[PDB]
Amino acid sequence: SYGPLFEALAHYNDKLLAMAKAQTERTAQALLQTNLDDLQQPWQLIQAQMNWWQDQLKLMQHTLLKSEQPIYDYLKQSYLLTARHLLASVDALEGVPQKSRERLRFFTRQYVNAMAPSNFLATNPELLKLTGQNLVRGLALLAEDLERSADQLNIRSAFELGRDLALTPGRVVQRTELYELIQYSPTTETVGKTPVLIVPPFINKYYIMDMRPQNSLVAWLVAQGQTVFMISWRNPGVAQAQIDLDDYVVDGVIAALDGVEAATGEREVHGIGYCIGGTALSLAMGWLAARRQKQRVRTATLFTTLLDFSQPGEIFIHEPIIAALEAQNEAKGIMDGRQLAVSFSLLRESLYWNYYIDSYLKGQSPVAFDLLHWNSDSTNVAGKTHNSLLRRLYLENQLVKGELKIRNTIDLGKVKTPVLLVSAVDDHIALWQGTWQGMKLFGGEQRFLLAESGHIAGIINPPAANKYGFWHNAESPESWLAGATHQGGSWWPEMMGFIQNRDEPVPARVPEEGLAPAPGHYVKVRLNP
Amino acid sequence: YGPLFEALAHYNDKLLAMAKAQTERTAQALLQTNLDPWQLIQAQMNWWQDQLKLMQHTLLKQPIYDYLKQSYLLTARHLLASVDALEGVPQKSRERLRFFTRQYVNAMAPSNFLATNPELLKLTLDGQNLVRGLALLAEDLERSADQLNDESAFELGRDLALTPGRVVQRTELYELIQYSPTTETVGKTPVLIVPPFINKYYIMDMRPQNSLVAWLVAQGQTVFMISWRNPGVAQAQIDLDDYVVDGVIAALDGVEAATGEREVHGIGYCIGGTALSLAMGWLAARRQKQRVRTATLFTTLLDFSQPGELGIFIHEPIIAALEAQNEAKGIMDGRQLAVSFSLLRENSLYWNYYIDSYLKGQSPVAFDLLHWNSDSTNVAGKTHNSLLRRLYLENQLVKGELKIRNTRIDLGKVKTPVLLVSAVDDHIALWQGTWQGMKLFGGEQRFLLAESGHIAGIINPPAANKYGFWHNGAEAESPESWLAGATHQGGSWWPEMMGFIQNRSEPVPARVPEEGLAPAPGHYVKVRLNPVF
Amino acid sequence: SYGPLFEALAHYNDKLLAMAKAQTERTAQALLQTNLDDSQQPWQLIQAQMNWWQDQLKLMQHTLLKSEQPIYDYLKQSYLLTARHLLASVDALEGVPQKSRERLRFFTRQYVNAMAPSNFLATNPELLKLTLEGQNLVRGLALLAEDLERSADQLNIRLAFELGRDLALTPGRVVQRTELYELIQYSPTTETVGKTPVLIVPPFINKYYIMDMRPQNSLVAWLVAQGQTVFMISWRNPGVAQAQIDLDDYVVDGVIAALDGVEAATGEREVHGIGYCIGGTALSLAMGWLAARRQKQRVRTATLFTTLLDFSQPGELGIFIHEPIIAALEAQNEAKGIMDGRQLAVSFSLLRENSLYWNYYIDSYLKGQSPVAFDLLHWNSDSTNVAGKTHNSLLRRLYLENQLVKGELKIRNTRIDLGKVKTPVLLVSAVDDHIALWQGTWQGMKLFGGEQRFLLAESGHIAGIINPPAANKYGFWHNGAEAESPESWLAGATHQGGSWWPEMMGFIQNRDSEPVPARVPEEGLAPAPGHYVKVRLNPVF
Repeated sequence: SYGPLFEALAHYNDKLLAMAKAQTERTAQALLQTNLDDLQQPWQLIQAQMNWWQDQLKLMQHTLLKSEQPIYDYLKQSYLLTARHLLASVDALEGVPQKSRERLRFFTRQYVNAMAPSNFLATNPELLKLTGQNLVRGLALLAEDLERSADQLNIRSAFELGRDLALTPGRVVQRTELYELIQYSPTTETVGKTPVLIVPPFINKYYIMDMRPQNSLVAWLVAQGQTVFMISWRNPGVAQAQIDLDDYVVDGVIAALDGVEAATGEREVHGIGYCIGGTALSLAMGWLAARRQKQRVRTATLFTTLLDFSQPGEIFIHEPIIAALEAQNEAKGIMDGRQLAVSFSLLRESLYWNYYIDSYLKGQSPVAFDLLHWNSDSTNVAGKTHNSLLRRLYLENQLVKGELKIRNTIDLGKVKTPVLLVSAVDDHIALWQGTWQGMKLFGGEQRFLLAESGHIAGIINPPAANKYGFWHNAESPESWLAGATHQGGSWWPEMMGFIQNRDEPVPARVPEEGLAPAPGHYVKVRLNP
Repeated sequence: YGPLFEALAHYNDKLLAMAKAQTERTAQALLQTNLDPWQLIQAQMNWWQDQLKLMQHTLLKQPIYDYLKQSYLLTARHLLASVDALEGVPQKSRERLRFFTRQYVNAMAPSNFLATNPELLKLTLDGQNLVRGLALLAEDLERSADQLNDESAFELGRDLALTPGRVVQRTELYELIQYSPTTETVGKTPVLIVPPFINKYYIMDMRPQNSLVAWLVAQGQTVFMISWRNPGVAQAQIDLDDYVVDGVIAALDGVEAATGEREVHGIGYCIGGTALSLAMGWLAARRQKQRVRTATLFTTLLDFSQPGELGIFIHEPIIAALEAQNEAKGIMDGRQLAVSFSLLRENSLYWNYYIDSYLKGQSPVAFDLLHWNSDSTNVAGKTHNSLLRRLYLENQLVKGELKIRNTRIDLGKVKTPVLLVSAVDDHIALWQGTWQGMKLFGGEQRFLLAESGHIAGIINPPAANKYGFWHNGAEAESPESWLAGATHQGGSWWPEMMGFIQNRSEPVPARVPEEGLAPAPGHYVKVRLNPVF
Repeated sequence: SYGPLFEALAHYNDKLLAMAKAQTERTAQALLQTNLDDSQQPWQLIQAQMNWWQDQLKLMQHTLLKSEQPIYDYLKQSYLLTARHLLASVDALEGVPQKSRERLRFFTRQYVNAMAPSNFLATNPELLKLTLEGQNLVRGLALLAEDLERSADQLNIRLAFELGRDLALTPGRVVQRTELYELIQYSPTTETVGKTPVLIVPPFINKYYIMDMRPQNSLVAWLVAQGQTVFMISWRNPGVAQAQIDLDDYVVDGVIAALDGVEAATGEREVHGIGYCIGGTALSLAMGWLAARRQKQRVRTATLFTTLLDFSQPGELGIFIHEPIIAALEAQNEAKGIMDGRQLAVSFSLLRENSLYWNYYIDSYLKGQSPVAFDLLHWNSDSTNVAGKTHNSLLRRLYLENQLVKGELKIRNTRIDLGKVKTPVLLVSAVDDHIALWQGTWQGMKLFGGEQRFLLAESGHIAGIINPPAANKYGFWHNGAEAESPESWLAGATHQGGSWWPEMMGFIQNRDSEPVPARVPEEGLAPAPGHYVKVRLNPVF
């Protein structure tokens, strides 16, 4: 039962040899084009790791076929394979500079710690067993030691935004206390009449959707003839400690819609939201509909959006813990992203295979390095916003019970905006079943899509990659999946088609000079300078 | 499971106890001072324990991939922890660790040696084609060693083989080393050590704590050591007969010239014991007065009925091809022999001679043993052919057909008391075979079985208190019958050997060696096949 | 005491008169070959120079027998001879196209500067004054070098032979290209060739085509015609990227890699080695390196032309061998990265034959050849860079410290002892050599532990080596016996006229191997001359 594994390794091994052959002719051809007045990872290092995989798999199959001393001998041979990997890895780094060598050790140490379940509190074994008021004190002691472990790693240099990441050309056309509104310059002669507005999450930074040109959702939307706007949430400081979740809905999202009208003259836009930005977009649509204002969101697309919190995945929802954090939130003013970083890990997809090995085989700068930089670029959370999200949504679940009020005002059944929900099969933060149960909350047209990966990989899958797939098409979440068909490739054309199917193109809108260039000033603020 | 975790806890607590003591050592240093990488071992211990826990967890419980993924993470954690432990380590020591680790890894690969190569077994499982398949395997194994072929080596006289002595005689085949005494009085009968000429002798003189030569000197015995020449093309016509007569007998005359004693105590190792046995048979067959009072033979093969894993080579087409190559090339290259078989195959090298050496505050003994094993020596062409055909193939010594310079050899004429010391886990000379050959002698016979492999069981100094041995004074019909009737005794067998020599006269004042020709280690031993600067 | 001078002049004058008759008939036949519908410099120009020589010698002899006013009169009459020479030279170029006028004016100016001792640092009198008694010398050397470089620079900016067409045109293929060299394998001209191929290791100070100039004096073409598979290493002209290359890399990554490349092309692990000025030194270090590591012998025979292994007498280069100069030079090489060949051009001249004008311009012209001196002058001015770390090693480890004789030299942590080399060597040196004094080369011959042969050519650094048998121009001294001193060897040696190339070929052939069918080189990577050699420091379009 190892055939597919040996085949998958042989496929990767053959692709690495082809890349080595390409490097061999490239360096040989380089000898011809030398002037005597001037002057990526080694494929040998990747080969060293591939050799470890196949030899360990061969050793395991060998020991199982042979079936106190048998356990030890396999352990000894496995240790020998570990030694061969270490020696080959060190020797492969002969010509690599020490600076690049230090960078390699950094990302590996970062990745190893991220994959360790004990190093994150939500998946730490001791507190899982605990599942009274004493636990809260123990939990704080665990966090301080876990925070120190991450801090000591950080204390003992990476990608710069605007140059290596988040480099899609655009302009900051509006800046408020809560956000910078980025309008992206077009790459087509004509674009659609209705512009697009993206509401990213305020849990981490927005550039997960604008990483590199090949996998930039924004750049892909621009190439499809669409005026793209992006909300860039502010990294909350002590001054924004008293801001509440409602303010993000009204003073953040609604104000951005008026800003889009001021920049384009359009009172209706196409909405796109992520995990909690989509939730804010959902609350904004219900707020606009409940007050019988003319509809301003033509379509709504929600990526991994939780509206029903009945299935919270991976534990803090118990009332005593929520109160203790709310008090701490008042004391500190904000929920520290460095403190929040040790609670759980947003990145748990195949990261090594599809975003380190495969991206390297495609001649790309390793995408997994970009994801680890993003994951460790944590952002604060407003104290009052954090409490509101904890009590009224995760704990009390006011939106499902119809008790949720936004500035003394929510029934999603009044929303007649067509929605498209995109969830992930391997999602650990937002269980897709919950998104399916939450899909029924809307009163208009509803469509659902399930990506064939985890929280991030299934969403950031550009068509060119053709790496994954998705299921398309009920009484239960399970009933939809059984009747759904698998479709390979990316689902981005399906979302783009959904927007275009409802409906004249306009000349490409060149954004005004605005206040600042594309990346802005809000996103560059780091917690660890 | 249980026993493995218990052994792991033993090493973890011993490392933690030794690490805590080192912490106290530096703390006390702060008080007692005038103006004028244990973490690396812990990194490896964590890998063993973490991989064992995962292995036990998965076995009790796509599933295959998860174990591979989790196993790969442990490898990555091991690399990071190992490299970080080597931050302050000097570059010289770091290179030494990289060098010896690569040696240990390649040595533990069964495919990397012809004698234990499965591919060669497949061919053995063919006629003239067998030679060609063997030649392609041999050239491939030989090529790999060159890529390995680096000044991480120990210099003789400085780190190893530093027992004080003098070279009192130099001939074409050997330098005779006489060691200076460390006692006021010594025994009347001197000691002569005949090491193997397959590898170098300093396995018996490594470091003062485990130096057999140094221990013999401290017991009040004048010790002589034959230092064989690393044979060149000029010595192509040297035969096994020459090693017996011009090597061992000539050394006996050299002992007489240096001490005035016509009888010495003989000690032989892997093939020196065979040469010492043939020398005693030669002197007895020609009715010369006995010149060897006692004989001690370590892992000595006189009956080649059980050749171990070397028996794969014992086939007429293979031997004939080697006889042609040895005659044409002149010598059997030690560089070719280094990939053929490994004299050093202890089942506990990593644990008992690397890990334990760190816990005993010693420089890792495994590094010294690997340096010795890779210090290959050539073999004379005609000598190799004689050893291949007349001993391994034809087995002339058992059948009485062996002739040493036109002198038929019968060991039954030897009336010298012999003591054979073998190793239970030996891969070169199976002890059963050594026991079968012990019956060939006509005088007093004693047998001892060491509780380890070819090297570890022999080089076990009393101070270590590491292993044990089996002794049985009565005679037995079979090796299995002897072991069943033998009694086990812990510790080293070296004190028992000294009693065998000593029980057989008032001691005389310590013999001071003459100034001689050269210092203690000599120059013959330093000749390497792959020179080092 | 002018008999020999007038005899040589009468001989040259009569040969020129005969060639003038040939040119007169040459143009007459051309008139016959006219189609109605549609080089060699004029003999009058050579006659103009010959007239100056004979008249100046006659005037000098006349004034010396007659021996203020006497000094001035000879000066005045000599000036008249100069004016008559100038008028005759210009008039001889009457119909000559402007291009040939430019080519002749260029090489003459090149020749004039080459013969001026002041124009070279090694033979400069002013720089010598500083040598006879620190930083004063360092700066003094820098101002002279910069000034000589400035003078050459203004000359260059105002500005012939294309490689593969006029020079280095022996057919072959580039079978391997690495960072340091292109391996040229030459296509055969014989039915059968020897089993053991030949590998030539040229110096990396200048370019290799001194050994492959024109078919008449091409050593490579002659070796090919004698039934030998010939390989040639073509060193890369070192750039800024190769600043960290050391002498060890040329020895190991250059020569040893070439041996593996020759084996890859032919399947032969043993070749005949041939080395020149510093390639022979690199070839010597390669044999010592292989023997010190007890690798199977890969060089069957070794022939070394003007090779320095003992640097006790560096000749006229000894003026530079001083710690303050070497320390200052090591700083420049580390900072600049490389030793600029244009700077090296003003330091010393590899081409300093006394009889260059007579034997390679006048005599070569009378043989109906394009003047060989023009080809030699293009070669000498085709300077190449030197790697910074490589130059430092050559200055300190070889010229200054002399580590190879003292046994202290290490090549990649490998001590080198040439006594371990058992390869039969043949050293060929030049009696008039100014770069590698033959005495020094003889002292270095004793370093080898195998068979040794020595040959002394009857000319300078270049003329004595590039002497093809067809020319029959010079001679050489041979002595089979071993001698205690260079003078003892020379006293016991026998002189033989002609070229020494057959002796080396006999030396190579006697040590052997039934001949094999001629090895046709694979299509390879590039045509014969390669791309590395065409790289010039002063580019030409």
